[PDB]
Amino acid sequence: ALLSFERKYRVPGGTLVGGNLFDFWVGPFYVGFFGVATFFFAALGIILIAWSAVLQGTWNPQLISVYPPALEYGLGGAPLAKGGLWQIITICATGAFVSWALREVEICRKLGIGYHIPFAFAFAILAYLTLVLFRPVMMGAWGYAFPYGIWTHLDWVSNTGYTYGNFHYNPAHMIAITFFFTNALALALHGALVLSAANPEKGKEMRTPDHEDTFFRDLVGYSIGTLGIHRLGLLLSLSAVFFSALCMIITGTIWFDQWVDWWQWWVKLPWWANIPGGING
Amino acid sequence: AEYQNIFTQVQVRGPADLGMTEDVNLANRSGVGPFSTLLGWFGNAQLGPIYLGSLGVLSLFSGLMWFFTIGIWFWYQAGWNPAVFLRDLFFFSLEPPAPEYGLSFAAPLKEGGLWLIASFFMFVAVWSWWGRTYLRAQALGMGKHTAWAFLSAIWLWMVLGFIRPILMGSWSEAVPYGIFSHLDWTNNFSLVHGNHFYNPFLGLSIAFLYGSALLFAMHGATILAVSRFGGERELEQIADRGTAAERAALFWRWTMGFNATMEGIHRWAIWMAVLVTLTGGIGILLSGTVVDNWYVWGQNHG
Amino acid sequence: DLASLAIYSFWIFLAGLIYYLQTENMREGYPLENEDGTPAANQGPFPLPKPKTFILPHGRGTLTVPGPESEDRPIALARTAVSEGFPHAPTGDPMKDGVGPASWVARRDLPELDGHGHNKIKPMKAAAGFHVSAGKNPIGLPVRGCDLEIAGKVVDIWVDIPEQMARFLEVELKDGSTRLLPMQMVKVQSNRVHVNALSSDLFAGIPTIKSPTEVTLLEEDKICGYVAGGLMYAAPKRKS
Ligand code: BCL
Ligand SMILES: CC[C@H]1c2cc3[nH]c4c(c3C)C(=O)[C@H](C(=O)OC)c4c3nc(cc4[nH]c(cc(n2)[C@@H]1C)c(C(C)=O)c4C)[C@@H](C)[C@@H]3CCC(=O)OC/C=C(/C)CCC[C@@H](C)CCC[C@@H](C)CCCC(C)C
Ligand SMILES: CC[C@H]1c2cc3[nH]c4c(c3C)C(=O)[C@H](C(=O)OC)c4c3nc(cc4[nH]c(cc(n2)[C@@H]1C)c(C(C)=O)c4C)[C@@H](C)[C@@H]3CCC(=O)OC/C=C(\C)CCC[C@@H](C)CCC[C@@H](C)CCCC(C)C
Ligand SMILES: CC[C@H]1c2cc3[nH]c4c(c3C)C(=O)[C@H](C(=O)OC)c4c3nc(cc4[nH]c(cc(n2)[C@@H]1C)c(C(C)=O)c4C)[C@@H](C)[C@@H]3CCC(=O)OC/C=C(\C)CCC[C@@H](C)CCC[C@@H](C)CCCC(C)C
Ligand SMILES: COC(C)(C)C(=O)C/C=C(\C)CC/C=C(\C)CC/C=C(\C)CCCC/C(C)=C/CC[C@H](C)CC/C=C(\C)CCC=C(C)C
Ligand SMILES: CCCCCCCCCCCC[N+](C)(C)[O-]
Ligand SMILES: CCCCCCCCCCCC[N+](C)(C)[O-]
Ligand SMILES: CCCCCCCCCCCC[N+](C)(C)[O-]
Ligand SMILES: CCCCCCCCCCCC[N+](C)(C)[O-]
Ligand SMILES: CCCCCCCCCCCC[N+](C)(C)[O-]
Ligand SMILES: CCCCCCCCCCCC[N+](C)(C)[O-]
Ligand SMILES: [Fe+3]
Ligand SMILES: [K+]
Repeated sequence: ALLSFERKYRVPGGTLVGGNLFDFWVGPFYVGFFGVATFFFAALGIILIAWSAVLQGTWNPQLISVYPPALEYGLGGAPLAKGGLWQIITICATGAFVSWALREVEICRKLGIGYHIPFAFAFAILAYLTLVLFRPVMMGAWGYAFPYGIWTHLDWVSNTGYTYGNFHYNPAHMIAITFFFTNALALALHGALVLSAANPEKGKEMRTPDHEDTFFRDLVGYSIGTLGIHRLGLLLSLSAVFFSALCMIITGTIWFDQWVDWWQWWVKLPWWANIPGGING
Repeated sequence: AEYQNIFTQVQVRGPADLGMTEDVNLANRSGVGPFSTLLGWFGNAQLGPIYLGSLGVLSLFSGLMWFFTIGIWFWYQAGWNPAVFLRDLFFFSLEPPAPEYGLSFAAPLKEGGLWLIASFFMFVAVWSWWGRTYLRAQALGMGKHTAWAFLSAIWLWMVLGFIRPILMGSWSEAVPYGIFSHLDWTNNFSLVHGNHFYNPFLGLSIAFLYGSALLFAMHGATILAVSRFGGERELEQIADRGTAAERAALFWRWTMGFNATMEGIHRWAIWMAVLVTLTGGIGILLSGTVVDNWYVWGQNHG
Repeated sequence: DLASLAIYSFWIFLAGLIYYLQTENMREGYPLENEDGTPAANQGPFPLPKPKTFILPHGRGTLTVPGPESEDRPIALARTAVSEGFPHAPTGDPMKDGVGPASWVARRDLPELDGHGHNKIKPMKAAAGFHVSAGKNPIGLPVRGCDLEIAGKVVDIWVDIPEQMARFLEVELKDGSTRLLPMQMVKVQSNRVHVNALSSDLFAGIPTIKSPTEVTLLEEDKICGYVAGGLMYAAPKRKS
């Protein structure tokens, strides 16, 4: 099963590891060395999680959860139902994600395209590794990490958030959100634009990229351009996830207090702070 | 050092682009603004021209009246002292009328009738601006996609300060204009309703937001990977498929076992994005009207 | 319960949405083929969509999708194995043949038109009032290949008019003929333009354009395909 055009591209090579050995396909999926690694890290990782579901006495994805070793075990090892599992699973996870990105690099090489995609993936892996690794190791316990389970990790969020107060007051978090909120606006536009032009009014001819630039200049008085909007949403996206990891790495480490209180540095600047009137006067 | 196409290597400039004409009225379209070599390195360098009509001015007016009406009050709180103004800037707020005033306009200015004023100004400014996103497209004879996608964002915005406060019987349920204040309203809303995380629409709203960031990261990166085959010119790959379109589809097929089309991907785009504020608008609208507590609801409904 | 209704209603909408989105994304490449080009047996759960037809601007005809899927070119690959799912080795010179990373689609032999029906891409000599506004002007810079040998010089910049951006560098060779190098594949330096994707011996191979006032969708694809392919294929002559 290939696509009508697929066969010409299916030449050998591009592999980082192993030469011709794993270089071949299964269905649409390319394999490669790292296709196998991914499988193995994902296989193992699922099995552990499956076997961590027994110790808790449920198969209910809603219920199932794998908690990190408690603050007492620190950065050391822990018994399996005691949070050792989570630790290996994280190894399996971090493995299967990185095996994934590298498999994506091997696909880039066969298709003679740029590495932009698995570069961008790495920003999501880094957010994750912040949460399960960089933050915990800076804080000295694997228990500070989020647990793996559908709602139970969302519990982790609301608890970790409110530890610091209303979390909205984390400035790096405000920045991260502004990117997330923008990017979605930039996705909505980019899609709506390209579609409007390929699907114009009834009976009309397909519009042109010139109509695209026009519509926006007509609208907000500027158009970033088609090479632009792609750089844009890619930036707005990686930006968003960068400040997300940033907002969380400073939290608990260089700032453990109530985030709203952080903003006093501004209020308490000398050339205003004691002037009567206002909110904080 | 292999060149990655994130920043323009060599800019060129040529005659200011006045743009396509079609059915547009050119009497309402301004002249070209400057060319930013700065912008150039990323997107286009050309500012303008911008179309400004009877509706474009209406919008542009109210939107400022909305922005002033707030800051006038923000000065009032500062006691007209610029040092305090600047300092307390995030702490200022213009707040909705007290619940005792219900849905009326009777509420005095310092009690939030000044809120209503700015809010009206907003309402006018936004729809009039939505007027533009349909009309500018009509004029060029393109699809209304931008108008519909915008409507999706308007949804949540209408729910927030308009539709919901009407269904709850008072304006006090609405959102205050201020930087830290509306942040609190958000957080306060969570508590009042039993941890908004238990609203299955926030569940989805967050997924689409997350997915919007994931997909535009994929899409954007992808087009940049195939840009060496001129991938960015999407429309003419739609009419005539380039190796760019094939190499794109094939990366994803080989990775995830399926793939998109160069027109198709944009439908994934417009939707994934739209659904953030689409779902999320419902989630709010249902809160306090129907479901008072999302934890409670979550125990009796799945 | 109203909300419980809403949310149920949504999960059903979202299934149909994913259906519509998937069927729509099947408008090319489908129906699937076996490696021998015969329609494959297993097509997946998703049916082909009712076709649509685009009206191309400026009398360019139409496009109807989905449609009959043919490559409209010869493929220089042969099977490397006895079963499905294996690499296909090029028979000839894959660069010259246009396979793998050097693959090209056979697209229209006419250049892309801007909104006004003029060619989207002109060399800058013919571009009226177009001039480099920033960055190092590459024109007159020697061009080096991945083997660090001069492949000749940059005699112009082919620019996209309506997007006002560089696209190709027209490069003159030893025999005084010119080839177009895609902008995304060249690194313009202080003292030279550098092409990592190709060595110098491979420059003369770059597909040539007929009318050298213009370049066409088919000719862009042949050149872009070619240069990109060089990454994998010129690997033995690439130092560093
Ligand atoms: C009550 C809780 C607090 C709060 C506390 C926190 C906390 C605590 C955190 C955030 C984080 C975030 N919050 Mg906050 N947040 C609050 C209020 C908000 C509001 C709002 C409207 O009020 C918003 C929009 C946000 C938005 C955000 C973002 C800035 C960020 C989430 C994105 C992210 O990190 O990506 C990161 C994305 C990933 C890590 C994705 C990982 C994907 C990996 C690489 C691979 C997955 C593979 C998968 C397993 C494969 C599936 C198999 C099959 C193929 C399907 N917060 C409230 C006040 N917020 C998070 C953050 O910044 O983390 C760094 C975070 O930890
Ligand atoms: C899922 C839906 C996403 C979305 C989509 C979306 N938004 C949209 C659209 C779409 C499809 C449009 O078509 C429309 C648009 O035109 O985009 C460019 C728009 C839009 N989305 C906007 C904002 C916006 N979108 C948001 C979000 C989202 N919109 C979602 C992520 C948010 C958030 C996250 O809260 C915001 C704040 C606007 C840019 C625009 C709607 C324009 C509008 O209604 O304008 C009102 C009228 C005015 C005249 C504006 C008044 C200006 C003042 C308030 C500020 C003055 C500043 C001044 C002091 C500066 C001085 C100049 C300096 C140079 C010195
Ligand atoms: C950085 C920008 C955004 C982004 C980008 C991004 N994501 C990407 C890519 C890119 C560029 C890819 O190329 C890659 C891909 O193939 O996309 C389809 C991918 C991807 N992003 C994905 C998911 C994902 N991305 C997210 C976010 C983001 N990704 C950012 C918003 C999120 C969120 C919001 O949380 C998720 C869930 C996958 C669909 C895919 C990666 C698939 C992959 O690597 O699979 C290999 C692993 C497995 C098949 C299974 C792992 C099983 C075990 C090894 C570990 C168990 C994990 C454990 C931690 C479970 C946790 C349970 C939760 C409830 C907590
Ligand atoms: C802290 C309190 C809790 C909370 C509350 C909360 N979240 C919310 C809301 C509320 C009350 C919403 O109303 C909104 C929503 O959709 O709810 C379902 C939302 C939401 N929570 C989200 C995310 C989120 N919430 C989280 C958490 C929480 N949210 C907490 C549990 C988290 C995490 C990680 O903990 C995330 C990721 C989003 C998915 C969604 C908001 C999506 C979005 O893009 O909304 C913003 C967009 C608009 C309001 C559109 C406005 C469009 C135009 C009308 C703008 C016009 C502006 C113009 C007039 C001026 C602009 C100036 C110039 C530029 C012109
Ligand atoms: C020196 O400064 C000067 C004086 C120049 C200034 O003017 C500075 C001004 C300021 C710095 C002000 C800046 C203002 C803010 C910081 C804005 C903050 C606002 C928010 C964060 C917005 C959040 C929410 C917005 C919402 C959801 C609004 C809801 C609007 C409704 C949909 C509209 C409903 C309309 C009403 C109630 C009236 C009804 C009548 C009808 C006929 C419609
Ligand atoms: C969101 C980006 C906003 C950019 C707006 C630029 C508008 C151009 C206006 C230029 C006016 C020129 N002229 C001759 C009429 O004065
Ligand atoms: C209202 C301005 C009228 C349009 C004139 C535009 C001139 C572009 C600005 C000069 C460019 C100089 N620089 C350094 C950016 O290259
Ligand atoms: C919203 C668009 C953002 C425009 C930002 C432009 C950034 C300029 C980048 C500098 C380019 C690097 N340089 C000078 C070496 O080419
Ligand atoms: C000038 C604003 C446009 C009308 C929209 C808002 C209604 C007016 C509310 C002002 C309240 C005045 N009063 C006497 C009731 O306090
Ligand atoms: C257009 C792409 C569709 C992507 C769908 C994303 C599925 C996420 C489902 C999460 C469900 C959350 N919740 C609370 C409703 O259960
Ligand atoms: C939530 C995003 C995931 C949507 C899944 C899309 C359908 C997957 C099956 C695609 C069909 C592949 N196939 C066999 C037709 O080539
Ligand atoms: Fe695109
Ligand atoms: K010239």
